[PDB]
Amino acid sequence: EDPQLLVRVRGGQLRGIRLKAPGGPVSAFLGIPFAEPPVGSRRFMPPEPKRPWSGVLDATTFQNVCYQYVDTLYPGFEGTEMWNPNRELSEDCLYLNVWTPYPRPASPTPVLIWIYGGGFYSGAASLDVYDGRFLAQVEGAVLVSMNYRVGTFGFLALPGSREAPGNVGLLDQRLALQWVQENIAAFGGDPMSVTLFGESAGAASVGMHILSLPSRSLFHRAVLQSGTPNGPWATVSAGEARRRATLLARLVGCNDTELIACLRTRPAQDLVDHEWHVLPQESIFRFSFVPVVDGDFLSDTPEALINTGDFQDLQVLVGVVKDEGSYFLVYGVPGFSKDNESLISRAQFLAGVRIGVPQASDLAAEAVVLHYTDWLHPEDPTHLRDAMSAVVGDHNVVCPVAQLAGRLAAQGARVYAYIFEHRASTLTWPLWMGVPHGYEIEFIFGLPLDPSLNYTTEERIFAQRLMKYWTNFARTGDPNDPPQWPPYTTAAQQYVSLNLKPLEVRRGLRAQTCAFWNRFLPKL
Amino acid sequence: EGREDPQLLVRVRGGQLRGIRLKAPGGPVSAFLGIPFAEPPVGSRRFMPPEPKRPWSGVLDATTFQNVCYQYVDTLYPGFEGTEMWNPNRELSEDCLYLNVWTPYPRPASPTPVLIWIYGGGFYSGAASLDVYDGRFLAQVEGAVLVSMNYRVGTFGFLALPGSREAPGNVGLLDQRLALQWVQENIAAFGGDPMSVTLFGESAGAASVGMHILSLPSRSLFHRAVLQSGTPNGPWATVSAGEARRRATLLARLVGCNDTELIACLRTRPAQDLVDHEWHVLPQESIFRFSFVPVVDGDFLSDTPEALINTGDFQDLQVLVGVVKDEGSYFLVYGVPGFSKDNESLISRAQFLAGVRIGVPQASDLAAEAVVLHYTDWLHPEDPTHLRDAMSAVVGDHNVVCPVAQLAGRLAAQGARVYAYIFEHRASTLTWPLWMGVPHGYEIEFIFGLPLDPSLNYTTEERIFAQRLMKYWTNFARTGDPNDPPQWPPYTTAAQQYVSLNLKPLEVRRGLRAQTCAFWNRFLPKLLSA
Ligand SMILES: O/N=C/c1cccc[n+]1CCCCCCC[n+]1ccccc1/C=N/O
Ligand SMILES: O/N=C/c1cccc[n+]1CCCCCCC[n+]1ccccc1/C=N/O
Ligand SMILES: *[C@@H]1O[C@H](CO)[C@@H](O)[C@H](O)[C@H]1NC(C)=O
Repeated sequence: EDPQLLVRVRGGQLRGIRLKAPGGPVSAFLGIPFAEPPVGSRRFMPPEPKRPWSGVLDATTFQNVCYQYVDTLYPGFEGTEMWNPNRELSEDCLYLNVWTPYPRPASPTPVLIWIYGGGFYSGAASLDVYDGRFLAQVEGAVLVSMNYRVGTFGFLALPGSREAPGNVGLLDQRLALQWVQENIAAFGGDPMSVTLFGESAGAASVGMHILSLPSRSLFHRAVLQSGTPNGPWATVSAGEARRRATLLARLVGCNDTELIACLRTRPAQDLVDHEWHVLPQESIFRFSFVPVVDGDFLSDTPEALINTGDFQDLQVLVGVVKDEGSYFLVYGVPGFSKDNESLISRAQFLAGVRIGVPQASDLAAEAVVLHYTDWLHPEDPTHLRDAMSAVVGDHNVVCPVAQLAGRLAAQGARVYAYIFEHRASTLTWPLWMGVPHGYEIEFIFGLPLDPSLNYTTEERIFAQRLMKYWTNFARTGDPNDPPQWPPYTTAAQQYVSLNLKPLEVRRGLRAQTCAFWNRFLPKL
Repeated sequence: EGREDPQLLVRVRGGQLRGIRLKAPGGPVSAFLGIPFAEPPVGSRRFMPPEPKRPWSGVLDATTFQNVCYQYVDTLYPGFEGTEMWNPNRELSEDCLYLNVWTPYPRPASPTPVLIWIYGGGFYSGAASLDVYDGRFLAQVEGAVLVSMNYRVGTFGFLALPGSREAPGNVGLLDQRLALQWVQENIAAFGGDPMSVTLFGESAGAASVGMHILSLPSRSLFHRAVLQSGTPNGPWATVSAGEARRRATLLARLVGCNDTELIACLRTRPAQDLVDHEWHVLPQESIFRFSFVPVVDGDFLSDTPEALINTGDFQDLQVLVGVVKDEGSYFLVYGVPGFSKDNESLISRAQFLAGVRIGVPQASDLAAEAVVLHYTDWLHPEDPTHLRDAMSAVVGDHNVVCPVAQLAGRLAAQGARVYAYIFEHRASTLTWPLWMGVPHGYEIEFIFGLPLDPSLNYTTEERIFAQRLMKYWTNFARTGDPNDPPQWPPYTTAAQQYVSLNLKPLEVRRGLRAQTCAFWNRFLPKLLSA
């Protein structure tokens, strides 16, 4: 009975498992319950704290993945399968994971808390690319990750109602942070130094924690990778959420209270079966159930809140990958597939824009088209394909990120910004997709330190650098090891390219183009 | 005759002429200056089509420039070469319909290609007798026959009550057309070949050339065309029949005046009175528009130029078009607040916004916003040097560069052989400040070869450069191809190739401000609609 693997938290005793990292052992505590299972009458409801338990709770294995749709687009294809659930689905899914140095830190160690993405309809803390062992071993970090409800279970709201308030998926994450304040010290972690990091929808989630006062006392620093609380996809108005919830209720055969009672009687797989039809669409740009501007968790729209916020004592690292848009396209944009080079026509490009910017009027659509057409090669299929990617990535990620960076910096935050440009040698998506979002994650978590995953030796050195930047940032609010990475500011607009070459400092994050999205389009 | 130089006596349809032997650097040329081609459009003929000149008796002396057409005289910088060189250099008069011919000396024995110059000046000014339009060098060095004509400007040339008989519009254009006819009938007397006539002009001159292309009765009078920094399409070169009616009616009121009675009252106004009011007809801080320009009358112009270049068949046409490096800079010193010849004209963002309202007076608030956002440098949105240069680009692109790109594109798509250039050499003798770069009009002295005159103090390289240009233009006049048999490829819609003209050899470039001209030529219009 290894004492390094026995920990007492407020709810009782836990036994973890000693795991192997390339450089030595780590202690892992997997599948720790942090809430009462959100089932039966608790579906759609805020999470309640986990009741205390007797004896020694087995925390040696990942718990169930929160009930969700599973992507079937390319059955057996690595590129897709790696994001799919790797444990059983279940509404009973509120568990977090902790990795620590073995033996557990002498003194309080900075804590990083990961929050996965997945568009608010999918994701899981148990995916291999979120494995915390490398950060724990090589950098001595205490790493935490939590499951949170997605889809209808997490974000279906009847705003103003008592039994389906909206944002419960974000309350899930908040309860895991609270759990960290209360228990992490028992693992050798410092509750006084907590850094949130997340990607895509996890990044937006981190954002929403920044913008929601009750979360602010639970972390000190934040990293948003390829996602933001602002922008087209991450939030929905109270009105529009009510509409979607009602449409979905109707789609499954169902006064708020009665409606919600009827939904609660539905088998999980029924809700998922109809999730997507609430917003008929050709691709995956919008999802029906995402966080709602409830005037509670989010007192106002993220736009309103970031423009007027005071961010004096906040440090933030944010960044994008080289090809934010490419991933989206293979999911229902005609002309695009993983299996050919996706050289598209002009006509296809125009229709692509109606899909990627679903909210756009005819005029707005044309402005986009005319901006992104290369007038020297108006009909070159290669240009059109790359442009389609750019439109979609700029509108959804790159410009929302540039705008967040700018507002935080203008309003007191210390901000660092990056563009990630290395394409994993092991990517199974085609070359034309470049560096799609999500494929920086495995480097940050240090997977290339595992020789059995067959990354190049430079890729290993690269991963070591990133783990340093991220953990330096968690330690100190500054990614530089104690050329330099300069703070992003509104004046100079400096960010850095992360790739195999040494840090390069650049200025202006798609500045002209983001002025188009952030200043002009709105007026239009 | 008897004792006079036998090479200077020539007969044209209207009578006998005595020209003058002039010295050019490489030897003598024959000049015939001030030949009347119309009845003086004075008195009851004001605002009317030109009538062909009635034959005279005796030997008309053709040894000096004739009157300059009545016009506003620029008084922005008294004494300043940079403004003065454009100012009238002969007496102002309504009696001003004369043309000029330069020919080799002795006159060529076989028929020689004819170049006809049409000056610019916003349709409110200009004269064929300015020094920078001196035909002597082209005649002496290239053996060309060069012809230039005065045409009516301002109200005299363009005041229109569309539909009236007494003031139908476009008579200034009709003056040019009459001179083209006079060349068809008479140029052979000078050794010129009426079967080889290339029109060339700059600014309003170019827009003029473009309108002769667009107007069928002019098309039989010439074979090839050069448009320097101007086009029949674009925001300044034409007005609608309704708008022209409105302006003439307003001008009539400003001076104290049924169309017949109105025009009769105008005809009693002293020329200087019309001139003193023409600019009030359209209140503006700066010279981007003029009140009296070619009108779309459904006659001379059967539709808008925009429509005609979209629907036109131009298979037979060879055309040379281009722009100078800084088309906008000139405009700014004429009343955009913040801008001056005497300082570096660093401006604020607010001055830039305000400049954009003035430079694009037709823009809604949204359109103006789009323009500002497009031309803003988002890395340094507040930098006064970039803002100054962006004000110049906005006004240059909207008024000349983009109308020219659109012109080259339409013509090329529709059968024409097009050659395109951007001229980037700033004369060493220029008296405008450096910040203005190469303002429009400052390629002209090189095309006309002034730097071969050693007394003008151009550098040796400028002299070699001017020869290059004279060769390009006259090869084009001769053969439809500026190349001498590095190459100047035609401009096409696939490749969009054009050349830089400067002291270095030809360099081929692709796309004439392509992104930005997509903004002005495709997007802005639609923003107009909403
Ligand atoms: O809840 N309904 C889900 C559903 C059902 C039937 C058809 C389509 N959907 C949407 C999403 C499909 C899977 C899309 C997931 C794409 N993806 C997977 C992994 C990593 C990234 C991404 C997309 N990045 O843009
Ligand atoms: O006919 N009305 C004339 C007038 C009267 C009172 C105030 C202003 N105006 C307009 C024009 C002033 C002179 C502008 C001439 C500028 N300019 C001269 C020579 C060569 C080029 C240019 C301008 N190029 O853009
Ligand atoms: C330059 O001259 C103009 C006209 O006098 C003036 O309005 C402007 O403020 C001056 N600009 C600079 C940069 O000195």
